[PDB]
Amino acid sequence: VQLKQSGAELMKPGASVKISCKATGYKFSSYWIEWVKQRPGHGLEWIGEIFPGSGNTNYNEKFKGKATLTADTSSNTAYMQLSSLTSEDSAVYYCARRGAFYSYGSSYYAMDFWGQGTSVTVSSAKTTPPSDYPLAPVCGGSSVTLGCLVKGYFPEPVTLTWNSGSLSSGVHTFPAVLQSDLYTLSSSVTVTSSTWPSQSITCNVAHPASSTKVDKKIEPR
Amino acid sequence: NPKLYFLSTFVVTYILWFTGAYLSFSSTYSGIYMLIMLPGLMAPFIISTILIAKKKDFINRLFNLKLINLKTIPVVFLLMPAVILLSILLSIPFGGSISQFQFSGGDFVPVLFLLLLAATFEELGWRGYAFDSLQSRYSLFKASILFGIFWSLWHFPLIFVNNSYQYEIFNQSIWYGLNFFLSILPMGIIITWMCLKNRKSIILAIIFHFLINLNQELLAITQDTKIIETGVLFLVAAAIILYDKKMFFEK
Amino acid sequence: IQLTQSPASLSASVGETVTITCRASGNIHNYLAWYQQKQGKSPQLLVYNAKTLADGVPSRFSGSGSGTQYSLKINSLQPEDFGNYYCQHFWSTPWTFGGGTKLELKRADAAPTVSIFPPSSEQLTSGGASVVCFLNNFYPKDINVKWKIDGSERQNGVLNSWTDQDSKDSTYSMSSTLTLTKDEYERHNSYTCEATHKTSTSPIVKSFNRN
Repeated sequence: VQLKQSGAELMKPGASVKISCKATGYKFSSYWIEWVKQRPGHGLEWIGEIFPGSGNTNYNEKFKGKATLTADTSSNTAYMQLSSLTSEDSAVYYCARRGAFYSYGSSYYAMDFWGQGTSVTVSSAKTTPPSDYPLAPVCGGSSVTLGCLVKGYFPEPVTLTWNSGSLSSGVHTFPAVLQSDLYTLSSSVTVTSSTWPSQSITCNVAHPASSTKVDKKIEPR
Repeated sequence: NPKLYFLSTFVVTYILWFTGAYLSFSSTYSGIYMLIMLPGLMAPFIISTILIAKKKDFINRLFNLKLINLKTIPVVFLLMPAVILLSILLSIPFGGSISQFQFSGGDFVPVLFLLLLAATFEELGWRGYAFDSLQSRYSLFKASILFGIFWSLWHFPLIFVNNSYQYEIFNQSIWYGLNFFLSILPMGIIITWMCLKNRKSIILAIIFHFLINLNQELLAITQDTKIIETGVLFLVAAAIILYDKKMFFEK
Repeated sequence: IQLTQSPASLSASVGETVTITCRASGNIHNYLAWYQQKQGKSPQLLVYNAKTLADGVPSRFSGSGSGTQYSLKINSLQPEDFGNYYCQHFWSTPWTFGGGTKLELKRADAAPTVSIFPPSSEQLTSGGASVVCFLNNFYPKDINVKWKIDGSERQNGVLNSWTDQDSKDSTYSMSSTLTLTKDEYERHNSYTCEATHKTSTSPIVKSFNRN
């Protein structure tokens, strides 16, 4: 039993997306298909369900009109269409099955199998390469910390390294955050006082979507 | 008074179960919804007993084991499980059910006592005043069908109570729901016939009813297979009418 | 019907036994399922009907409860049991999930290493000015950052980012960035990153002056 969902989507606000969920290993028409929304900080949220073969549906009131459930029994595939996309729709979307219905002793009241998830992002941002900046310590110990600020890019991801990946210890690369409609990311590296500035240290930022690769050497102020 | 029994049972069942259906979706009072369903189930039994109280053979049929025909023991025990497993076999040429023998479907001890209690509370009514009232006015054949219809439409409020069998089957598919109400028709014929063959023994009807419930729990089948089962029930009901057709149409 | 999970966070070690609870706002009649979710992965079913183990699930997991109160117990935690846990009722639509419980790996306390960084000359050239403060390798995860400009608490123009529990030493890290225009940055002198953590009875402060 397996549920495979379609790949990641990037959409402008006001458009529509159609997410698929292919079923294998069981009789597609005899089980409920569920759809669940997951945003960071909002936990799991139930969207609705469809019974393929009957076409019966139970919706959450909040997603009525927003989400549209369909099912094709000839290709064993369930579909969910999200219309009039806005930023709030940005989340991971799962499809999941319920157990077969029996009067007694059934997993029918459970989501027993889940798809791998479909990441949906909706934004008006143009593709933009990051401006990135070296961060040397204050002009005026046993260890020293350096920095690399990656500001104003779209979309995700970027690949940040230190000395082309040779420098992997003491590195913290932080999750990107979104101020305005562009992403900002930062990274710190901690080394012993014997390492820097005695040795050269450079952060390297790759951004494939804008096809850019920039190196920034850390120099004392 | 056949016109009084069923209409009074119909209304009492409908008032209690639809009240219990409202509480079944209440976010405050759902905790007590099952104690309103109880007198609803017990209605035909208490109505029957009251009408009788207001004969010794009712007492006889209740306590007299000698009424039972032991030649019908193999069919009392074995028919329903045979029907169920046959349905799975008949399913196989059509898609699916290879897994089904596994019987993945199905606390275990108390649910038995509840099934035996429901089989008791139902048959004390149906095999009391109920069917005798019909058989007096009608031929056995149309009395059994009139019973099958009433008994089927008797389950009607259950469609609207949260998480009931009737609720979930209609929830999934219109065909699964109709299939159930369609299956009560030949089922009412088979149980009825079994009761007469054992000289109207109410105790046997209880056991048979209880056994039908038990096998439908232990030996679980998909709704798609239950549609095939319904057909098998019609073929068995038809075969039984033919075997005892003189009994069925005699006056 | 809303469902509430407690605690939101639970620190534990391998071999320990822990219990998570779920509260329903109304009687859900044992129609309750428990799921487990690793970071970046989909939820997996553990328990349904409040009490029944799903196929493949180890017997160290167990569920109990009735009416409005339910709980999940893990006896002798294994490394693989660390992640998120959710409860979900199946009594009536809409189905609601609980806010979740994160079961994190227990660790020795560690003070944050705090570093502050003035804007780079390259950024100032383009008219921007960001002050960056890293707070690295602390435990437990709870922490607060206060930005001060010339002694006054500044709340606007600041973005924070938190790492998840480190996959090597199991600590936490935080990055705090204060973004200003070049104009407003150059009209002030003192800049201060101020950290509140449990391992210190008073704030850890890191500061510089433009001089």
